[PDB]
Amino acid sequence: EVQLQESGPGLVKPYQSLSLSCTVTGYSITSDYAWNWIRQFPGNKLEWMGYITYSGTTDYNPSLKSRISITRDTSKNQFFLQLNSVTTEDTATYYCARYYYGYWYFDVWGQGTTLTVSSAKTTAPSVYPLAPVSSVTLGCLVKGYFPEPVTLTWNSGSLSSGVHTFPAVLQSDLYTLSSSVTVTSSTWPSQSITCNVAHPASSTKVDKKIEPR
Amino acid sequence: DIQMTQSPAIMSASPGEKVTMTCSASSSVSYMYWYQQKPGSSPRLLIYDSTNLASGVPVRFSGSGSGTSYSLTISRMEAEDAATYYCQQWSTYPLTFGAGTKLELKRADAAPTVSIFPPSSEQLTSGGASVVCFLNNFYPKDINVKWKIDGSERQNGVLNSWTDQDSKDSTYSMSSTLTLTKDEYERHNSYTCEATHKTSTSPIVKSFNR
Repeated sequence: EVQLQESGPGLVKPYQSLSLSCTVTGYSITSDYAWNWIRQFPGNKLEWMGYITYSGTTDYNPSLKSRISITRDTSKNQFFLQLNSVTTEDTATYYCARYYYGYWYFDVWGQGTTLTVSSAKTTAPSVYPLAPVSSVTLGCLVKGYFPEPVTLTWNSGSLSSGVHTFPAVLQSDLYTLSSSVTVTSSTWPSQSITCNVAHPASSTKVDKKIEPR
Repeated sequence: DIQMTQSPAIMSASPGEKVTMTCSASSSVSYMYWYQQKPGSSPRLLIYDSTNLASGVPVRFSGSGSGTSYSLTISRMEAEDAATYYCQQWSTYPLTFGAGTKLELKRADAAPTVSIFPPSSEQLTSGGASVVCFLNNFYPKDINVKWKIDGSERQNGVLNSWTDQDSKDSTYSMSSTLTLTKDEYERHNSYTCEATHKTSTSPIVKSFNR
């Protein structure tokens, strides 16, 4: 089956250019259809950016076709997006999609890739444990990191029930995120419960055990 | 270059109800398209050409409209219909989409399980102090939390975050973090987190003293 996966930088400085790729498997970009580039967020607003057809080029870009360029590498089977003189207004998550012919619709979409345009510097998170309250709900606090995202698992992903990871809130160029996990009173503190945090952008990974302090 | 407005932005419905969302176009469009986007999954085409149902789409969905007004209706709502729906057009175009309508599932009221956390010693050594309050598994996403330090309501320095509706039980959760300086924290004694929700006339109070 056809999958489609995006790639590119997570953070880009203002006025620089942005480059993203879309790799497709299970189908060749030369056979048929036009595999496009679309962007969404933050307020859910969407914008179709352009497409490149199976015959190459024949591409179109919305009227904002002045800083954009979509190209392809038929030997590696992937198309690319080049946006220039990027600004803060360009932070969003990008999706590459395939437009089915005849039936005017997009039938295959990628996983999406988020791009932040900011002069702010990457900052590693401080991970704090939160030892527990009422039938034992424990927590983890990840604060002061930039940019998004961080990955948080409880006990190497083994524990998934009762978990609630709350979305990151930006408080002056820095982010703060948290998570709670509810377990039975008999489980903890005898059975260890550690919080696993990973922040790729600053290459930070830390395991924080919730001790009954 | 038509702008598409989907109203209502969000709505809830219980299984068995008749649902109807709308898509307005700044100027006439010749037949709209509707996509359904289940949380945590690719969008799927639902309706093509204003009324034509795509294959694999349940008969309960219908589409209608003409000119600058288009609507999506679900005769009978099913749990599995909770998702975001987008309208799209291509007539007088560059093609454009709408910002979607989030159809959430209505369910029985549920009060939150509140938990409070003093700041970790590790954090204190750095000179900062955050008090966290978790309010978990409650229905009307609408809840008001209050932070009180020695009786006074602290309204600044708080960050609130809710999770999307829970896949397994149509419930919500939220966290409220009160960040302070170590020295303002130690200059006080009681830290309270108060929740006011539809389920209780009196608020839920969770506190701790240093």
